[PDB]
Amino acid sequence: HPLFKIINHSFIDLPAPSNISSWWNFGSLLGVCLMVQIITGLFLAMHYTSDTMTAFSSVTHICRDVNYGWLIRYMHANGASMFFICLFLHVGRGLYYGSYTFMETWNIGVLLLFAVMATAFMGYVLPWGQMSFWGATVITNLLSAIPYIGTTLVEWIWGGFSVDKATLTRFFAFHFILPFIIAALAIVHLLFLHETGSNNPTGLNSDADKIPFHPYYTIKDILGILIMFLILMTLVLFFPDMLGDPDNYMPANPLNTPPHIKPEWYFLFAYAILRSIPNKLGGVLALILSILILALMPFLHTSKQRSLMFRPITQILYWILVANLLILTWIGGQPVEHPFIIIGQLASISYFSIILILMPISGIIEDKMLKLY
Amino acid sequence: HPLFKIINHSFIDLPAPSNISSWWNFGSLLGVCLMVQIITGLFLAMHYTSDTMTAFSSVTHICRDVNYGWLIRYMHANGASMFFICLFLHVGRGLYYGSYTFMETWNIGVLLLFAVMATAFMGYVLPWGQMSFWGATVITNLLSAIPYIGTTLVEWIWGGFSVDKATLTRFFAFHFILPFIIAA
Amino acid sequence: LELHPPSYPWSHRGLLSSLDHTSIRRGFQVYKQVCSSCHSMDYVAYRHLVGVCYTEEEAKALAEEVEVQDGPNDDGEMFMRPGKLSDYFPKPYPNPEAARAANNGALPPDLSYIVRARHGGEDYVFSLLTGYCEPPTGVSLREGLYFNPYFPGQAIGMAPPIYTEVLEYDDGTPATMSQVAKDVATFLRWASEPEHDHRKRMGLKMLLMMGLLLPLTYAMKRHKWSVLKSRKLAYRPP
Amino acid sequence: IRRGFQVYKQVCSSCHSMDYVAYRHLVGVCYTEEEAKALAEEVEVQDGPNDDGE
Amino acid sequence: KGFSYLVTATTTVGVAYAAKNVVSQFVSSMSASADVLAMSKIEIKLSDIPEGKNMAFKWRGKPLFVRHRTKKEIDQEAAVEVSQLRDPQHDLDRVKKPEWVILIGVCTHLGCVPIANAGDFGGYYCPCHGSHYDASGRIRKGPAPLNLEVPAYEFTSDDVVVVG
Amino acid sequence: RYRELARNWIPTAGMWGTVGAVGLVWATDWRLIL
Amino acid sequence: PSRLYSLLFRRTSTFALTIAVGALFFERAFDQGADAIYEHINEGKLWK
Amino acid sequence: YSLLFRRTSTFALTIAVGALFFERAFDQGADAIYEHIN
Amino acid sequence: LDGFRKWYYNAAGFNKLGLMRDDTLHETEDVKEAIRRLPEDLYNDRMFRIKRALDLTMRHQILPKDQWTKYEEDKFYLEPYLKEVIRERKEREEWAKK
Amino acid sequence: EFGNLARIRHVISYSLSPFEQRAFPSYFSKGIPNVLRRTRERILRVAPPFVVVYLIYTWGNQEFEQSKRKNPAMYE
Amino acid sequence: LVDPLTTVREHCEQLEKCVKARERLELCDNRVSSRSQTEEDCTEELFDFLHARDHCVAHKLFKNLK
Ligand code: HEC
Ligand code: HEM
Ligand code: HEM
Ligand code: HEM
Repeated sequence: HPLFKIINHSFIDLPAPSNISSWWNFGSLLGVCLMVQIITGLFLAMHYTSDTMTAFSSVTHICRDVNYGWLIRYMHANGASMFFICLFLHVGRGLYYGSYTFMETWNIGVLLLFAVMATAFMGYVLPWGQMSFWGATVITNLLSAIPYIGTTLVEWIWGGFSVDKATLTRFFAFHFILPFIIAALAIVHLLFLHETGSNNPTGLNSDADKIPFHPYYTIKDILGILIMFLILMTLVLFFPDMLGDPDNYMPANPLNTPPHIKPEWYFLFAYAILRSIPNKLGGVLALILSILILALMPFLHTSKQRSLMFRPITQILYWILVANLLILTWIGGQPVEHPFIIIGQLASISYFSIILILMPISGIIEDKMLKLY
Repeated sequence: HPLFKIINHSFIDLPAPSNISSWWNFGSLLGVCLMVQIITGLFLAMHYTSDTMTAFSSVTHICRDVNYGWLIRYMHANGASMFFICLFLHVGRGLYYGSYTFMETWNIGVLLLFAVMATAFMGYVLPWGQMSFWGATVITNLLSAIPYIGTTLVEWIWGGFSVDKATLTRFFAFHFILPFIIAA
Repeated sequence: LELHPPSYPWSHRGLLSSLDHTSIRRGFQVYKQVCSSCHSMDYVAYRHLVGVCYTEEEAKALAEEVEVQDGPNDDGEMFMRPGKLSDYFPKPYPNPEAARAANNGALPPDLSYIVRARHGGEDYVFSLLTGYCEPPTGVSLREGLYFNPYFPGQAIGMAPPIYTEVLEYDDGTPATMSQVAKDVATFLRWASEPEHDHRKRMGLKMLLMMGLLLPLTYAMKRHKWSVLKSRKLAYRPP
Repeated sequence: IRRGFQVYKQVCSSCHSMDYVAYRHLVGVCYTEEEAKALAEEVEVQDGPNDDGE
Repeated sequence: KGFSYLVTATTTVGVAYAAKNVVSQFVSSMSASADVLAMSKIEIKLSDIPEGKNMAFKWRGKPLFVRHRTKKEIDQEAAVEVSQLRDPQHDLDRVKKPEWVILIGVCTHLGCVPIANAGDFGGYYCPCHGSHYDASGRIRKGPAPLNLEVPAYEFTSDDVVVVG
Repeated sequence: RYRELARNWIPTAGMWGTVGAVGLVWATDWRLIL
Repeated sequence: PSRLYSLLFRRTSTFALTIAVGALFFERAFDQGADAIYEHINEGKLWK
Repeated sequence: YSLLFRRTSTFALTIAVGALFFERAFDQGADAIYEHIN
Repeated sequence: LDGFRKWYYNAAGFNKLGLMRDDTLHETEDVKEAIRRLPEDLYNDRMFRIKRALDLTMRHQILPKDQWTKYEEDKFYLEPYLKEVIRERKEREEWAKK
Repeated sequence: EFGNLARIRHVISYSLSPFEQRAFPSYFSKGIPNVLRRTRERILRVAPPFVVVYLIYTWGNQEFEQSKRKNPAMYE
Repeated sequence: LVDPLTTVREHCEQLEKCVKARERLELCDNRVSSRSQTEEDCTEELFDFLHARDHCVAHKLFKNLK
């Protein structure tokens, strides 16, 4: 059977490495999260109305009178947060174990990451709260950076002089349509990978030890799905407002602006970098590079060993990178004042210097220690 | 190259019969029409509001105030009509030339035909005119025919006692989401 | 720079601690008799109460208590009907400007989601309503202002609305300023999340189901994976 | 079209409603910018955002 | 051979024209629609703002800030000299009448509402990133790139300022 | 040997850029640029 | 017990049948039990 | 053929340039025809 | 420097899982070539070593200490061959530039 | 696919049926020692960056507070 | 009608830690008042005292209240 040929081969008998840890669960979790988001998003779309006239209320109605509608809305919000948690851990697995040498898979990945960030940004604009409106204006105006092409482009997205209904409705359309493009790009992501097979934490050729996927990494993915569902629900049913922001529960006032404005947690590392660079344009570029530096990552691998299991100096540099990523996430939250700014400036300098300079030099030193260089 | 191999395998080096007439064009036309519909539908979705107070007003705003919005709206409507013309001629080609012996292809086809008819029905409900509302009630009522669970099903779909805003909004969501399932 | 309201041991705070639902009853009475003159609980309708702290017929009573005029009339441009169960709570100062006019140009924010919209709302609310202390030296609030250490800027247009024994609780629980601030904070909380109780029940069922299902799925995984985890490899070059 | 707009303006406007047509749409079709501006200034509208005026 | 190639070049040319027209339509569609465009309408009453008060009008969506200035703001604003002024603009060239200061109302630092009379220089302040604007709306401290834009206000009279 | 290879394409490469550029200005309908 | 395996698990369909029946009853018990537990947990703070 | 039909690169240039002018020309002629009809 | 080396060795850990330096070289085009040229024995041995490592990782376990590789014992089986692959590779490259 | 993945020789591989082996043999018996064995081998590479993140975070907070602290000489 | 809060604030102030704080603030108050040309206010000083008092009240107010 043509389909079953595709199925069994791809989902049941896919020779997989026998020794991949729980981190390799995370990408499958991302796919599940995508489906969960789509399903919850569809059940938000049967009652939401893009009109700036009824948006806030539409959402209120969603969390007040729509049957179990509060459940689906907070599942959607905390599932976006769970999506970004699993995305960050997936990218960290790819950075740590040398999986970026699968270059086409890595590039389709960073395209997926850009698409997911754009989808989450427009989705956060969608409830039309105080925080959504000022957040949209703010980094939309970020686009106003480009000197000749930027200004017009901004109002083009804004569809007018300033974000207003024109934006909300087109942001609803784009936020609806992009997760299906994300699903298609994820299918391309899976294809570009099966051509090469998954990597293992030792970083070695695992062709001598491969097992089926149906009984070994399926029940493992089911267990990971169950644990991820435990964390999501316990972040919806018990702590539903933990990851959100209180000022989004006020209606969008163009005349007032929330005093303390901040992007959601996931977009902060970038926020910090942007704020750090004095020049507006510089910030925008660095911000982009922040995400793009990853794509650049497969050309910076100067070691003869694929994984970091046997590479302790680059392990130390990797955990310092995770450390100042957490620092940049914290700084974004902090307001503009001493000494948060300096940390932000250093943390950004250290982030770019560790990824660009320190890891290939450390890999050269590690190759010299094993009498290889 | 594993992405270019499938594209080559399905569109460039695919061995096709040399003597197929113009009728074999029609299915490719359907695919083009699908895209066209999706593209026009996306540019209707940036200004349409699925609220019963504002749906007709949003459609008139598309036709009167959006730059070339009348063009995209009437392209969407007449592209749905062109989709059904090409669909009927595709099915007639399949019936005439004995192409139904490809049984799996034929069954996936009739599933696609059911999905396209449901998509066009809910899309015609979407502008919330006089004809859309009475048409919706009529076919939704069709379901009530079901011997035992009919009433419930109708009310479910309507989302209430009678088609009203509850329907319009869920019909907008379903009409948005089904052409991607049609593409798959 | 703002005073950060402390943590109060709110009853509903407990993981499985539902809202009192007895207190709320009192709190609303507080909103109806005091807070409804300036603030608008736009997203809470009389019907909402049924099932929480007022029974169907009982709610009907309250609904009728107020009057609601709808414009659509055969010839008239309105018809006044005592509120029905469906009617939403009556907002005063129809236009915000009305409110500004009389509130020193300060819009009483809808207290529908105030607790959710204010950082540490439940606490803030309690603190603000009870934080009306003496202004310090050097402070010069503008005309029509009052001093509350918590409110952003410490200059809230709202005058202190809860004077001890401001209103009498029908239940008879002494109407001390605090007892009133705690009740209205519980109520506003309920308002901002009418499903608080239902959810926590779902969370309890979720914890019980995950405590049942996680070791069993772990046992199935460790069954299927035992085979390999016991595999013994041996190299036997000829 | 200009003559037919006059007809509505005078005879059929008092009872029928041309809601989806605004003074802006006429510019470049039947009237100039100043003629349509004078035509629009011929019919008062309600805004009601006054401090108290509603 | 040339002829056949010529034929397609011609065909391609026509297609380019075809593709060009269509895309423009879609972009323009997404681009400002007539309604959006038809919003430049604006009028304000001067008497509305007492000296030293920031008034909002949200003209063109951007919350319009039609502000008035106090004696200090009206007079000291010029004392900024030029080097002292972060930007190269002139305080009064920003206002036909010093007391009445009219500005868009969006700090240039990625956009936000300026907080009038709050800040380090006072006169305006961008809570989002700490940009302090003087009463003239000129960025004096912080990361905001340029002074608050001043709209095309028409001082029709001393009691009613109608930008348009 | 590589130099020769580069030389051969330098002009053609410019031609290609020019081709796109001509259409670019046209497509961009930029009056400012060409 | 072998009986269980011999009667309920041996036949795959029975394996499902038992699961099905179990599911039909589990809800009742779990719901009621959790409900009461919850009720007891919040014994006094409720609508009643 | 010896200028725009010998190598793909040459062909591309003429296409871009010609399309650049055909656009305006087409509209211009259409103006006449459209006005002619009306 | 031996101290450093031996120390780094234990730190890397590839020894713990019964794997010599060479066993842990990413399979780039060149490395792959050298691998093929390997006399069959080393190849088969290499394979068991690698397969064994994989199994251990599976259980997140390491070999008994005694079985651990020794900085001194560690032999570089592929090094002699790999150099050739690189040498040949470079020669072809320079000739290309010719 | 399977069969053409790799070439090994003379590597015998013994195994047991799932139902013939206990589910979590010596689970806590050796699991604890192993988990502890593991934590030792990785704690010095992992923990000190997060330790200095904690110090920088606290420092920033306290420093910020002091920064907000009023200069005694202020307005006097 | 004694508002439990009233009583609690009494006990809480009676807490020595809190007592010391109030003193500091009063110094500020008089200092501020005594200082002629100044703008420094005891708000920050007031703020600090409150945090403590409130925390203490937090520990004993809810229960007192019914
Ligand atoms: C008779 C008048 C009046 C009464 C009674 C009143 N308020 Fe208000 N309230 C106002 C006005 C006016 C404002 C606007 C003040 C401002 O925005 O600065 C306001 C604003 C508020 C705010 C906004 C604070 C913020 O964070 O911006 C809260 C919270 C609030 N009131 C709570 C209450 C609570 C809780 C009660 C009773 C349990 C209450 N009010 C009773 C007049 C009143
Ligand atoms: C096609 C599938 C999807 C649909 C139909 C959909 C639909 C919606 C709708 C209607 C809203 C408005 C509800 C509200 O915010 O109050 C919304 C909000 C949101 N969506 Fe989606 N969505 C989809 C996929 C996604 C995905 C994949 C993400 C994550 C990247 C995402 C993230 C969000 C976020 C963060 C919000 C705002 C939550 C909040 O209110 O704070 N959605 N979505
Ligand atoms: C939400 C978007 C994404 C989804 C759904 C996704 C999904 C997957 C899936 C299912 C796999 C199969 C192997 C596994 O899951 O462990 C995988 C592998 C991989 N992904 Fe992603 N991915 C996403 C984004 C990314 C991004 C942004 C990157 C780059 C940082 C990336 C890099 C990789 C790499 C390198 C692999 C191969 C790892 C291996 O199998 O050894 N992916 N992805
Ligand atoms: C995902 C792709 C699609 C989107 C986003 C979409 C979106 C919309 C929207 C917003 C409307 C209401 C405004 C209007 O067009 O008049 C609409 C109407 C309609 N759509 Fe779709 N649509 C899509 C695909 C389709 C397809 C594939 C068909 C054909 C089967 C179809 C048939 C219609 C029809 C007949 C109408 C009513 C046209 C009218 O108002 O006269 N659409 N569509």
